[PDB]
Amino acid sequence: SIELSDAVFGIEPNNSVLFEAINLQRASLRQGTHAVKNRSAVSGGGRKPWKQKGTGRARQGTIRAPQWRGGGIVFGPTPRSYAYKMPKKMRRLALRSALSFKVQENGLTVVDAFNFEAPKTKEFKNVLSTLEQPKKVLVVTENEDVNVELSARNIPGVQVTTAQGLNVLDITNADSLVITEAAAKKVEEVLG
Amino acid sequence: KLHELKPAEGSRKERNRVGRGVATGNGKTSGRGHKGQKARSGGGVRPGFEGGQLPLFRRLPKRGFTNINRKEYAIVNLDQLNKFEDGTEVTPALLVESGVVKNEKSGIKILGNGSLDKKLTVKAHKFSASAAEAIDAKGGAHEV
Amino acid sequence: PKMKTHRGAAKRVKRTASGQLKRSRAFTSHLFANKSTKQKRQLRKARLVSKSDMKRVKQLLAYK
RNA sequence: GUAGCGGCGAGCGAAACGGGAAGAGCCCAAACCAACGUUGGGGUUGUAGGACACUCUAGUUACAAAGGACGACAUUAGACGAAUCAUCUGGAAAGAUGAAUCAAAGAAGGUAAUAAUCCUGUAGUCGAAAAUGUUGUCUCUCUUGAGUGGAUCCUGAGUACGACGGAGCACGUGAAAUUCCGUCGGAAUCUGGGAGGACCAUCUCCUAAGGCUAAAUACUCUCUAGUGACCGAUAGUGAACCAGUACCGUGAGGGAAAGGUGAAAAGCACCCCGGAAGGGGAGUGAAAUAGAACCUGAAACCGUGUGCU
RNA sequence: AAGCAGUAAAUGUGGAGCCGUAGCGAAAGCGAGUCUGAAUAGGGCGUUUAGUAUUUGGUCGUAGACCCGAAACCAGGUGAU
RNA sequence: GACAAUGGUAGGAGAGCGUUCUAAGGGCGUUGAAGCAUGAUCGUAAGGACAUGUGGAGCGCUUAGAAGUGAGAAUGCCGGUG
Repeated sequence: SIELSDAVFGIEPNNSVLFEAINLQRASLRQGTHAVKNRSAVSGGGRKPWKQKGTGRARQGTIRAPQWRGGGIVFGPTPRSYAYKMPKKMRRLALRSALSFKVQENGLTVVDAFNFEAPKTKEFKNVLSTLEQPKKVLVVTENEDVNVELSARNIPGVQVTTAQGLNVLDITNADSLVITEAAAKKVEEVLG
Repeated sequence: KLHELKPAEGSRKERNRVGRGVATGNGKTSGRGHKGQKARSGGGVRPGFEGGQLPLFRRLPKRGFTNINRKEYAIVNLDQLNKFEDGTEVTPALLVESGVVKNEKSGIKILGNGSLDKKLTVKAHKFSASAAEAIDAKGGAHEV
Repeated sequence: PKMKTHRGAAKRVKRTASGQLKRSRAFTSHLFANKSTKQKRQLRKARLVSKSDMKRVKQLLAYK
């Protein structure tokens, strides 16, 4: 019926940038919030256990040294961040490649608008069964559809995103893609 | 697919860990040697020098000074002006927009390196002797 | 943090086009009656930092 | 990590411009006016303001003046809230084989084992005697709104500034401007005074020597609700056990080790050896070498019997 | 880049800023040529005139910087049972 | 196929084994998981399986990512036992 420009959904995927984007998104979801205690942080251990020489024993300075039991940890984990950035032109390629990979395997179908009047999970289950969709599916909307979002949010393997906020991880994770024509046009226009 | 991920070939390398047995090659001394200043934890000498004889940057004299009122000009060559079509006006307001001058420091200076082969009019702060005739050789005029 | 630059070295050399360093000459401060005429003429021409010394003080001048 | 400072060595190290968050400005001393130096009015500045003479009309209780009365949300207890039945193994079913249902509820915890439909819950909605916060619509308490002329007068004094000895400005007295302290000298009054990195002249900008002011900023002993490619009993707070406890020192002070029966105590009625501890039966339990010195139970080390020597 | 929006979410906006496209000279300054020099006469440095953003690995600098070990110094307190 | 090379301290370069956690996919388990003991098994090495006893509830496999990632010595620290 309708035809989309081949700049999107019609290009050879680039696996290097896709892998880099997937790694970037996975690393940006990670918070450290991990720490240990070094020699100075542990309580006590100011004096010297015994004199330097005079008895037959190893020379020691504190009771909180790493070789002791209960002393501080040297070179442990420290709180930090793992996020990093990538040039803007390379982010656009990482999304078009994912969409093209989705469309090559016949995993993109276009439907009309969702005129839901009440949030009903059973109705969404039936319409999914009619469309013959797999267990994992991603559906986009032109804006935030409150009625569509309230439903389909308790069925395992079903997630909803907007036209603007398309993710790289979500497209790769999903098994099938269902898009409305208005949202498809918005994606074709706004996205390069 | 999230369960078959392959990074680009030749783009990842495993790091090196020292002090992990003798079969690795960096087991006991961890690539340091035996019984020196450089074999201790805390470094060696300063990057310049430490102790010893006089450093090189101590046996040479200082030269010159710097000017507080120094002016620097952004240079545009004749060959870079071939982008604009013939018989058009060129202004410092247009060179910046067209992408020729990214940073106008104190003005625009036209240097005659290349060949014009055009019929355009250009105005700028300063002109070189070579760039003056080349603009007027094939026609046109320049204004300061 | 940011790496600091040897201020004393920045007052004695200048960077050339190909990344080399241009330096001045020594032994020209005083005591000019103990040197030949040919010596003093040839001590007024600038030189270049040798490759042996370059390997040692390359990190000192990194913002220059 | 630029300009600079620096036994110009080690090293120290800026600001203006530009892009953003946030963003309201006012009150006093003097000239003048009437009492007995006092209290009221007037007046606050650089495109120079005001007193004086001239025709001259938004309560801001976070500064700008200080005490109270008017209904809506939010905390400090809670209440409703959809959906499952069979067979096999087993001590026990939530597991497997089959057939159903709910979902704005497939977060989590507990149930004799691994549960969307067994329980406490979750999504959603409702509920407040009484106390405490925020807010907004009337009360209440103050309130003189505009420009031309400049005779004369007022606009912060032991102050600004200088010398001597110090300190601080990125700047080590150096050609050191800009600003603070101690000692000693010590100015001018809009044709006035200060600054533009010694200093002088010309231009430009500003108006010290009196006092208040929310927001963007920094931090967590605590109160509620959450998360982690953080630890899992030599680890994680020193402390998962009634730990700053035992214990050590005259004192300031130092500072530990110790978690686990089983689903349910159902914690062995009764018989035999003793003085007792302990053991052998019987019994409870799926299991008692799971018997409270109790989940598994490695090594060092200590004993008994055996094939070859 | 900071900031704004967004789930502490990875994505849009944000062009102050930075690097490169042209060097030489202490500087005024000149410019594919500049400095020295009376004089490209010679000589020095340039005319390669393709970089730039992110990231894996190697090394260096500032931070304790591969780990354990002093005789000592300074500051504030406790002691004449 | 034909030839040539392969002793090694300091040190430089490359390919690999194993442990803990995470994402995705796919599996095992009261008809018995991890752990523990034995065996006459497999690969060029670090190492990997299978069977039998004990054990009573969790654990591997593939591709990627991260690191508190490997122990015989320091008159090392703590506990047990000669």
